[PDB]
Amino acid sequence: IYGGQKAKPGDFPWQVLILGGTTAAGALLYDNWVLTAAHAVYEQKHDASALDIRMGTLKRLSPHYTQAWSEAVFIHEGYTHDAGFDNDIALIKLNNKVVINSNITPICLPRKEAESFMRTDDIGTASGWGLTQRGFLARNLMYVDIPIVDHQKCTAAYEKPPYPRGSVTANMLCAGLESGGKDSCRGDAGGALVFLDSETERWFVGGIVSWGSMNCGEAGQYGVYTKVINYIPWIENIISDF
Amino acid sequence: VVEEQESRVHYTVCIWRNGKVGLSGMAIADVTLLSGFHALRADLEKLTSLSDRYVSHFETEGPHVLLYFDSVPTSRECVGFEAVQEVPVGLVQPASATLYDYYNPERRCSVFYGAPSKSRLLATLCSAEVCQCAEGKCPRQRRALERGLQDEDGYRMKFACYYPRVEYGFQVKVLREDSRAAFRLFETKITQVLHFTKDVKAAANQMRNFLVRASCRLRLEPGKEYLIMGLDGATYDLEGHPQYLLDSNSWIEEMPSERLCRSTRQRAACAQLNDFLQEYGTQGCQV
Amino acid sequence: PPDDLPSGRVEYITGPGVTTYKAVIQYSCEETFYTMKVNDGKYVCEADGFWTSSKGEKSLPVCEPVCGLSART
Amino acid sequence: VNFQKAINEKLGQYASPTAKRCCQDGVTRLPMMRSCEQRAARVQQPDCREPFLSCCQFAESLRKKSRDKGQAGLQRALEILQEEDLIDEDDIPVRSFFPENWLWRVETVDRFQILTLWLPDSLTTWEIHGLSLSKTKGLCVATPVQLRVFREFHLHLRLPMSVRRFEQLELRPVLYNYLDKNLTVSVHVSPVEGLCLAGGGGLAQQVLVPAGSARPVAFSVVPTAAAAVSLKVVARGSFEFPVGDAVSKVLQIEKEGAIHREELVYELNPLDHRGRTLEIPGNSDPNMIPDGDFNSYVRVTASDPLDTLGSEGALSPGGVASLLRLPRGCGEQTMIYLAPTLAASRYLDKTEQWSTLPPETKDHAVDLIQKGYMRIQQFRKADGSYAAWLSRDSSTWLTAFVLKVLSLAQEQVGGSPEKLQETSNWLLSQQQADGSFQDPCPVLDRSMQGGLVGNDETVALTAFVTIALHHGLAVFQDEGAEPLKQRVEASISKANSFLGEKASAGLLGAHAAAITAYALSLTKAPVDLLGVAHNNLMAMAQETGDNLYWGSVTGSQSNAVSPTPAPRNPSDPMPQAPALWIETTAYALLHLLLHEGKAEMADQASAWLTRQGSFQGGFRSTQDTVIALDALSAYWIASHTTEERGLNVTLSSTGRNGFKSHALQLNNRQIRGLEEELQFSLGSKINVKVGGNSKGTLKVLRTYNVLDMKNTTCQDLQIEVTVKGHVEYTMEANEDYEDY
Ligand SMILES: *[C@@H]1O[C@H](CO)[C@@H](O[C@@H]2O[C@H](CO)[C@@H](O[C@@H]3O[C@H](CO)[C@@H](O)[C@H](O)[C@@H]3O)[C@H](O)[C@H]2NC(C)=O)[C@H](O)[C@H]1NC(C)=O
Ligand SMILES: *[C@@H]1O[C@H](CO)[C@@H](O[C@@H]2O[C@H](CO)[C@@H](O[C@@H]3O[C@H](CO)[C@@H](O)[C@H](O)[C@@H]3O)[C@H](O)[C@H]2NC(C)=O)[C@H](O)[C@H]1NC(C)=O
Repeated sequence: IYGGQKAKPGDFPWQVLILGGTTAAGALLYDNWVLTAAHAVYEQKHDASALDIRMGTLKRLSPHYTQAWSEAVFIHEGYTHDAGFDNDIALIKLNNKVVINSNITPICLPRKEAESFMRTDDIGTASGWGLTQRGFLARNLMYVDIPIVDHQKCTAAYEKPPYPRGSVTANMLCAGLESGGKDSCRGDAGGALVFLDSETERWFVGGIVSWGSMNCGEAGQYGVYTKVINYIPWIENIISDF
Repeated sequence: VVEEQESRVHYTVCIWRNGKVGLSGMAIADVTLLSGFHALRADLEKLTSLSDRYVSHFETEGPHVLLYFDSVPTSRECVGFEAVQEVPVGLVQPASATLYDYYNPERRCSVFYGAPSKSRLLATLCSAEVCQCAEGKCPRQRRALERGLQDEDGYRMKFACYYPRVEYGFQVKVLREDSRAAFRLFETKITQVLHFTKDVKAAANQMRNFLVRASCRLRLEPGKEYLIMGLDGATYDLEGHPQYLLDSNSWIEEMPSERLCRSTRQRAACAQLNDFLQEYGTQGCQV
Repeated sequence: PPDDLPSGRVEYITGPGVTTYKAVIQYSCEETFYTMKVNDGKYVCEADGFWTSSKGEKSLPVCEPVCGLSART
Repeated sequence: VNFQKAINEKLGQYASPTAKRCCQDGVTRLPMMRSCEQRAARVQQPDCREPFLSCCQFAESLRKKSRDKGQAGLQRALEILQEEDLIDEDDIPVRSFFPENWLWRVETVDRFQILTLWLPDSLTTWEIHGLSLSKTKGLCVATPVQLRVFREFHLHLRLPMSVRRFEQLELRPVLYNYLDKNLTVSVHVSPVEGLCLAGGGGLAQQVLVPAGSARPVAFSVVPTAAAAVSLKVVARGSFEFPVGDAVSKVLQIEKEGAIHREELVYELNPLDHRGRTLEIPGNSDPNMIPDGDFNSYVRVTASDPLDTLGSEGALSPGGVASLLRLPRGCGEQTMIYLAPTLAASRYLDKTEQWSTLPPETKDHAVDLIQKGYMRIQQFRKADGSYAAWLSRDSSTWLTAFVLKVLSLAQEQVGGSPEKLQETSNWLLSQQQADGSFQDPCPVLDRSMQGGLVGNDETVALTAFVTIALHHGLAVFQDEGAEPLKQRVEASISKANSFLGEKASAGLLGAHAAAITAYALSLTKAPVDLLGVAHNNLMAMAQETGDNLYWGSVTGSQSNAVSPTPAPRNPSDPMPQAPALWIETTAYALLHLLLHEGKAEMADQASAWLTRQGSFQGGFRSTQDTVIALDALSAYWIASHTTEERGLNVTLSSTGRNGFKSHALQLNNRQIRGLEEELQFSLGSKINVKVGGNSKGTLKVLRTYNVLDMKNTTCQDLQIEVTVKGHVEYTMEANEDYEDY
């Protein structure tokens, strides 16, 4: 997380750290599934237990953590690992059920009526261990509170100058300040863009950290997140059948 | 080769000498690598070719890494190198490493080392049907008074006297579990003796050692009392008593508690167990 | 004895450790972090020797994780 | 890119190639994470340390500042990658391995001839050359003809070198398709016992292999056997395509524990009634792993000289180097191909016993000596000295050992007497004013536990050089008789004066006194020094039973009893002495043969050496082996007789395969080795009944796997091995922790 502050115990009990060929993050679903980005996990996708999955801790360098082992990795078939992040979503199945406790609770899947909380300019939260404002990976968990950006306003800010055409798509949502300074960065991919359901006082993930400007937090550039609600039947079909 | 996602680890070998006896002299560090791994040749040359003299020579013939040290220091001196697994091997067993004075091989030191904790190398890689084949040599795991799908009436007597025909039958209480190289050791105390062959003067309050391979999924928790019967092994412990290996020809079953045995469902089954123990413990297999 | 519940506890309503006919036990998943499904966990010892729920089922309840629950103010 | 420019810019600050090399070593990242200043303190030249430290500090600072920044892209994930390495300005590595030259031959061709040949596999096309030699028409060079070998479809199987049983193994045969068409292949592993395999072996798996591509196939297997299994992967193309290939390889599967070796030797003496019947208790080690079905191997011999130096001993095709069973990478170890082979030839030459062995042994002997000469000459320095390792400092001790051995071997290997004359001249330049020789980096130290190390080392080194210089006198002819031979003889006399006063002054160690006695006996020292050195050595002798040896005092356990070599019993095994004792008594035995000849002290000493040898060949290590075999060969020449002495021995044991009993006829004429050793059960005791008119030797080897090490294994030396995963180690390498 770029330009944020350090989280305290219990703030993000669904945060998952994933280590393999890439440094990435994830969000726990139920007690045996991890929600993350497809581009971050496609590396070593056919090796089931290749990923080092660590959760329930606030420090990346910590020797004490809760270990989880992956039984299988599911990548969305719509994703194309050439260039672009269309349909950037992946589900990781954990071999053993996680011990839900004070520092480990899953994030809720978004309801179909939860878009009343994902409105433009409303505040959302992103969290993860990424490149900080000083230029190095975070030694402890960081987070930002950022507002959602209009889809038309986000599309206009991309495809130029260096970005390829069709980078923004209907499966995405955006967030970030107009002036920059609050954004995700390299290492936060798969992290959960969470929103507060004030009617139930519960948190749910609405976006998955995907891509953005190569220069993190640049003014006039916004972070792009994979929208979860489009894949709710796809998530339920994999969890129920596999 | 290409891709395949190879497994890589990093070694660290430290040597030092306590006391001034056997001072200096050329010593050889013999490291037996874990199964499937071979030491990376590139990093090994950095120990000898650089201006830093961390080793004088190295040989990589076989699964062994031979390191030539000119002298063994009093304070720790450590050498590290990468190792890469060519063919994936899971459930890896610990291996030995040995440091010895070349011209005085009586001064030596051998030690075991294992894979890093919470590493995927300790997890299995067997396919579903292969795992079922793998435990064909492993002891059967059952809770108290549990009936198998093929266990017809009189199954305990059939196991003891027909097949695999038990040679020793004990009733022990598990005291403590120790982890040895590729084996788990359970220190037990015998509470009742049913039959024995090689283990003469086996009695109550006598202590024995029961071992099982690390691959098998059986675990004997301390504080519980088990019925154990099988065939006597060939090894002995520190006091001279024989040791026992638990495999597919061994019958292990935790004995039911008083509260569970008088339950309506298990009362009939608990009677079969005690009737068998009195029958076999008194008259043996002379049916 | 009642079958232990994953991520849950069992409470004797009738009396300490009484498991005989018509005795009542109350299952409970670990509070806050878990919630119970299928049934509400009230079980009574039936005449056939099986613990039966209020609905008449002989199998255990299931505890389900409660998602969300952040410590932010 | 930016890292390469900055490092090369730092290298540009040093113009000298010495400074550049010291700087280039600094920027190279050590495998283990040692601190830069801590690492820089090791280099031995301060003029090299100053640029090494500056470049190492700049490289680490630059590498950590640039760390975590690389791999730019629109993605928000971060690839884990190791730290950038300097791309060397040294020469690039051109390929150096090529398939061996098959069809390298010469054939008698009359007018014309056709050769049926089987083509080795490869992807590179090769050309065949030819030379015709005719007595009447002369030489002719044939024009090259091309032969292109190619593969339509290739199966490649890899398996580990060593696998413990019950380890989960996923073997990955790779299907290589060179055809321009997509190919569907049916692959399967043939069923074989001892392997838990999918479908019990022979489970077909359909794999599509694209054109010009490779596809690994995953099979799961776990070995349950304890020996070795040959597994065969079969691949066959479906449809009407005849493509297909099969690979069969042997997978070595080992037992769970770690190998433990127990070697005990027993004296066979039927002359006394106490040795006619003896019992071997077997093994009952508490650390031995269960199962396994281990065996105990027994070697009974009454023909000790021929078994040690014959076709089954020092003159084996692989020589004693394969019997000693230690790595021989060092330079001194090269003489294990030379000094034992030379001693074996000396025994057979002086006893005229070559006719008994097969005649190919002489070819084995000259091959071993030429192999040692060819290897040891790689360590020769420009000035005639020898170094322990290549590009290492010269060792005075090793230079002496080479001269002592290569002086005898140069005639049969085609050596140069001029080079050995150059070698001895360098040794003479190392003699100090006192007459002692000095080594700036000796290979052996040995003299430990016992104090006064400088006195023992200088005397033992001086005596070792003089023994080497005396053997070097055999090289000289008429050319060096006046200029060089007079210098060497004067140098030996000057050093003998140093050894003479140190022997007369006394207080020398047992090892230093033994080599001094042989030095003053090989060289014809004056009778006063020759006698006092013998009397000084005999005062340190230890005698028990019919054995005579020289040992060392390992302090005292507070107030302890004095008679240390008191216990002895022919029914008990002979304790294996340390290497220092073997080398000391070997020099004393060599001194005894020259001073007194074949005597009762020579018999008692040599009988101890004969009963101190290891199971399958040598002694404790290389240095003690070459000197003990040199001493025993000299004794066996002196004590050789034509009598048919032998013994009768009967061994029996109740093993797991029933009661087995063997009755053996042993005598001096036999050659008994590996093929004659007996097999008994590891746990079962063995009963031996001996009878005859001569003494013998019985050795037992018990090797088994243990699940734990002894509690007294690591009293002095210590070794600790740890291993970490790559992701855990790399993040720990780039770690900035306990700070901010
Ligand atoms: C022989 O094997 C090759 C490699 O597996 C097969 O190539 C694959 O062919 C399919 C069909 O043409 C390609 O899918 C198509 O890709 C284009 C873009 O190139 C897209 O516009 C289409 O909608 C469709 O998705 C596929 O990409 C290609 N594989 C790769 C790696 O590019 C080939 O088809 C095989 N031959 C036969 C006769 O099936
Ligand atoms: C080791 O044992 C063998 C026999 O197991 C000994 O060979 C035996 O030697 C004796 C004396 O030389 C031979 O005695 C002869 O026996 C015949 C038959 O009774 C008799 O007619 C002769 O007058 C003479 O007494 C005996 O034949 C011979 N055994 C065999 C099978 O040839 C051998 O001497 C023993 N060696 C040692 C070193 O103890």
